Amino acid sequence: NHKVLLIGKMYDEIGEKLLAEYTNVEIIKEPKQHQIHEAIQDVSGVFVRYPTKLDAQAIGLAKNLKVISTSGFGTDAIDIAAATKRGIVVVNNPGLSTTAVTEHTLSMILALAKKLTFLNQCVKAGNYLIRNQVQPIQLEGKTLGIVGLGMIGSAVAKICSTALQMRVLAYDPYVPSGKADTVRATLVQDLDYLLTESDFVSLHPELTDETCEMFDLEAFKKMKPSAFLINTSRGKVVRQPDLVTAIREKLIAGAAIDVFEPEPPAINNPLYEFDNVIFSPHLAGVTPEAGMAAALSAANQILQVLQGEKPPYIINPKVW
Amino acid sequence: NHKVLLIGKMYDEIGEKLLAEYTNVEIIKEPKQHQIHEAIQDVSGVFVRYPTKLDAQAIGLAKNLKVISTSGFGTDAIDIAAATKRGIVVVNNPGLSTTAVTEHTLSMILALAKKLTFLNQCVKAGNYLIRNQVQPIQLEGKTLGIVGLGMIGSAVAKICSTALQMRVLAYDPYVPSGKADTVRATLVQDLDYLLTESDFVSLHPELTDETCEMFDLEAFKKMKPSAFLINTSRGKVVRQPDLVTAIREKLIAGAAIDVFEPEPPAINNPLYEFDNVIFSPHLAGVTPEAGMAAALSAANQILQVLQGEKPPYIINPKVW
Ligand SMILES: NC(=O)c1ccc[n+]([C@@H]2O[C@H](COP(=O)([O-])OP(=O)(O)OC[C@H]3O[C@@H](n4cnc5c(N)ncnc54)[C@H](O)[C@@H]3O)[C@@H](O)[C@H]2O)c1
Ligand SMILES: NC(=O)c1ccc[n+]([C@@H]2O[C@H](COP(=O)([O-])OP(=O)(O)OC[C@H]3O[C@@H](n4cnc5c(N)ncnc54)[C@H](O)[C@@H]3O)[C@@H](O)[C@H]2O)c1
Repeated sequence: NHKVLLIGKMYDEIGEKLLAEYTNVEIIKEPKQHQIHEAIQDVSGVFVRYPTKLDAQAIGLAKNLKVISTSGFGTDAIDIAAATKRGIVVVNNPGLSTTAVTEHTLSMILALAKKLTFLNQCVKAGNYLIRNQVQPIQLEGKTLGIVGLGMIGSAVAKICSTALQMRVLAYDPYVPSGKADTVRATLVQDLDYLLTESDFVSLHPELTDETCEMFDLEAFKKMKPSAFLINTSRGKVVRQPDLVTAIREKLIAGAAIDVFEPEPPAINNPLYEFDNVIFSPHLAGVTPEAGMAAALSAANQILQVLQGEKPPYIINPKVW
Repeated sequence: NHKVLLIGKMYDEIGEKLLAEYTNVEIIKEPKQHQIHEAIQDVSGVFVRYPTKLDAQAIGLAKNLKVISTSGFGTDAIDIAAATKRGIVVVNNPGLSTTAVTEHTLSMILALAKKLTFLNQCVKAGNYLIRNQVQPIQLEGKTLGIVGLGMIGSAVAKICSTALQMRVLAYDPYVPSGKADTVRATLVQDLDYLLTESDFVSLHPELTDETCEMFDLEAFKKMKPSAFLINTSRGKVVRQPDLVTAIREKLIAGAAIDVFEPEPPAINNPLYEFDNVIFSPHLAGVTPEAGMAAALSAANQILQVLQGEKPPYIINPKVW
């Protein structure tokens, strides 16, 4: 008897089939606003594919709505205030993609070190002789600076220190030094030391008021001119105009970016111009395996709310 | 009193400085044939930067020449027959870049799995919404097929099986099964099984009559349509027209190529057209660290011959 609207497909169809066994499911892909308005009127649950926005108008039209689930961690595209006003439960699906982001981070570190995209373009252009001018970087013995020694930061640190034989430094004010020792990294309390020491800086912190735009022009100035920045965390950790300046003025050597501010990025983003910046469209956490886990978690939590059971990942717990 | 000619720079200047302390060194970069002819007339030793060719004419003009050293393993660009006729020692510099090629191989496996070059182009073109159509591959649990369980094959196997938690199969007729167990791989005697099982096939064999063009159309037909080929070994291991067919006809999903046949490749190579084939210009073994080791080895062996000491890596030992 309950109806559920998926605003965008889940990252794996198993969550859609789980929902369809217990509710009447409708899926709308890259919808126009009027389609959201018509399809949401009588549904009891809503799923939102990141980074699609769910606004106050649509929530106000959703007369029967009891639960909203995002596809992953981020809830910035949901008008949570409007949902909370109406007593609607908002749920996210976090921490299900550690392995996916760890692998993606490694791919980006290696791609920057081996100058992958540049050398590929040179060969295809007939310039095999570029090998007389540029050489890859050997990762062994170089220093990797990890900002945020959490689930993904620790996993990346462990692979880079042991398999790749890098020297790993980690900055994270909320962790004991023993947590870095576990993954054969060294914890450092001075972010400046991490910046001046690192040949690769990879960002993995939680986004907070403290980490918001912590990577600004002053940070890039302290980094080695030869160093690379990798960001798979959140776009707001980096102040985008300063990264543009830093790349253009050669304060750093390059960057690999999976996350943007804003999300989605505009089509004229000034970073696109630079051949030493490489991009993925917020996919580090979206392998099929991570997608299946997130889709099951989203489907489960919707069904839980509809049956009056408290789900694990409520974002606005005061409505419960 | 001895003069030495470097036909191309070494991969690190330390070898040039070592030579200049004991001999009179001249360096010519991307030289025309007439420059080789003039500079080689009176030199006692010659260094050749891969893949530059040293032909019978130049050797015949080199009246005082006693030793020729390549920059790395490959000697196919040297007219060894002509050198041997004149009693000239030919030396290569092999096995000094295991870590460099291992890292490069990993970079290419990860770049193919994460669809790096394609997703980068999509974002820069304003197509962030490609994330609704393509997803990265999670390496954990996938099968890597290694052809050739030597120094580089073993090192790659070990990282992929342990750090990346892949299932690793290895084909190598000259190795005991215990050598695969050491790196948490399984040795397989049926190359067909490796082909049908593997999601990634990475080539690391010695080039022999047996491995020459072992990766031909029949091999690609047996591979999974979803699988990727990585080749950092030698270009002649793959029959290039068949790889073109295999890519065009979607017998396999993509490839990453560091080595070519012929070397250097022509500017109209038919593989360049395909966006799912990525290239590096024979640089997997050429980091600064590998380059310094090879340059010291080349400089040492030249000086050894000039002082009548047998060098370790003679390619034509019957002249000694
Ligand atoms: N690109 C994607 O698809 C994707 C997927 C999953 C997670 N993420 C993001 O990646 C990042 C890491 O994820 P996680 O699961 O490891 O989170 P986590 O909660 O396990 O760890 C985050 C770390 O950030 C640390 N931190 C907090 N403040 C800090 C500060 N001022 N300086 C340095 N570190 C600080 C915390 O102490 C914690 O250890 C998060 O921003 C997460 O939202 C991105
Ligand atoms: N791209 C570069 O810059 C670069 C640099 C160094 C080496 N290489 C090449 O990489 C490859 C691996 O180098 P390595 O140092 O590990 O060599 P290696 O001699 O240590 O191992 C080569 C392996 O090939 C195996 N092999 C022989 N015949 C085989 C067959 N029919 N099928 C499967 N395996 C077979 C041998 O048994 C051996 O174990 C070689 O071709 C080498 O010349 C390339």
